[PDB]
Amino acid sequence: PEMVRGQVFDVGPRYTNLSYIGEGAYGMVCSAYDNVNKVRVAIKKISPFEHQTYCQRTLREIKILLRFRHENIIGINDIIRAPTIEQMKDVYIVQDLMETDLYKLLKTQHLSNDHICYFLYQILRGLKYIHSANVLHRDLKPSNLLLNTTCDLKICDFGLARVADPYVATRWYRAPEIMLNSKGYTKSIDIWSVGCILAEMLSNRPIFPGKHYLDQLNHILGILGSPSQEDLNCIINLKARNYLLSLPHKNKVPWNRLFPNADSKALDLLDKMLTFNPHKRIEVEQALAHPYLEQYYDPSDEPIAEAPFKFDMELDDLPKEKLKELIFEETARFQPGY
Ligand SMILES: Nc1ncnc2c1ncn2[C@@H]1O[C@H](COP(=O)(O)OP(N)(=O)O)[C@@H](O)[C@H]1O
Ligand SMILES: *[C@@H]1[C@@H](C(=O)OC(C)(C)C)C(=O)CC[C@@]1(Cc1ccccc1)C(=O)OC
Repeated sequence: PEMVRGQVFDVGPRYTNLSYIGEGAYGMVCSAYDNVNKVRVAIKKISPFEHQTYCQRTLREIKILLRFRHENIIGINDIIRAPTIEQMKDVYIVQDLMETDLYKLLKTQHLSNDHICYFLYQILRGLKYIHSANVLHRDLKPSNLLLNTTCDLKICDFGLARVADPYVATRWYRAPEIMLNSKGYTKSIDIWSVGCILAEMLSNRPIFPGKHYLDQLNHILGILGSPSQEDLNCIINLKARNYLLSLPHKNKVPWNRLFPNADSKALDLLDKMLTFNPHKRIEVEQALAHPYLEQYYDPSDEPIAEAPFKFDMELDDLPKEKLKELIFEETARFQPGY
């Protein structure tokens, strides 16, 4: 079997000429050559079966990405694993090869307004499809937005997704109702994340950083100002509402004071995405029709999912052995003789 940095990478003979790209907590990603289709691919080695949480995320990612088909969402081309469940210790997910992600890009590039608009449109175009399938991504952030060699943006990493029904490292893109531990979240939490990403494209700085939720919440309240009673009522948690009502008053910082050189249309849409009240937060289809994106907006070319999930997976209490069986069955379509 082929080897990369002393690690087994058992994807031959179809996939060869592996090159290390990076690694996460329980896997390694390489580029490779598909000798059968004569194309360059990415291959993610996943080894999740010793931890229930990794199995959860692996199953969700596979189930969702296999059911999605959209230009602005990463696809799965192939999945390699052992022919018997007892021998399956790793799963190799073959994907289109991307060149970078928005996180790395913002480390070195100050984007022009035109390119910010281009990226934002592609994010929202993909998000519209995701939400039409009744799915919340729940982990949108620059590092989960990949770009290929022709500058096409694809949303990736659906391991934290859920079907909509009202332990990550980077929490700077999470909506305030999550920090406040509100009862039921909606599609609006993804819109907030997109607002955070837009702000970071305009300045190359996170807009709401912080060491913890309390700190991050203060950053948010310092920019948006103190919420009104109408807004507070959307926080189901009574303790969170009492807390907020006890804080000193904060005035709203005008967006042009923070982003003095940004397109005023971009700031108007930013305002609608980063509203405290999730019920008043702009929706994906409304964001696409905002004047800031009028150069790109084309509903006839912005497709939706054929059949939404509306099928809460309910994996949170399944033992990792049950989850491994589900992952075995879900990957069986890539096995000869299925
Ligand atoms: N389809 C892909 N093409 C090219 N590079 C890819 C890719 N999917 C992931 N990568 C890269 O491989 C590295 C690890 O990816 P990942 O498995 O998702 O780890 P993580 N902790 O970022 O969530 C990242 O640098 C990521 O950009
Ligand atoms: C492409 C994008 C980019 O980094 O592309 C790769 C191939 C990943 C290096 C950007 O950084 C900005 C947008 C992009 C495509 C583009 C070109 C002209 C007009 C609009 C969009 C680019 O090449 O910017 C210079």
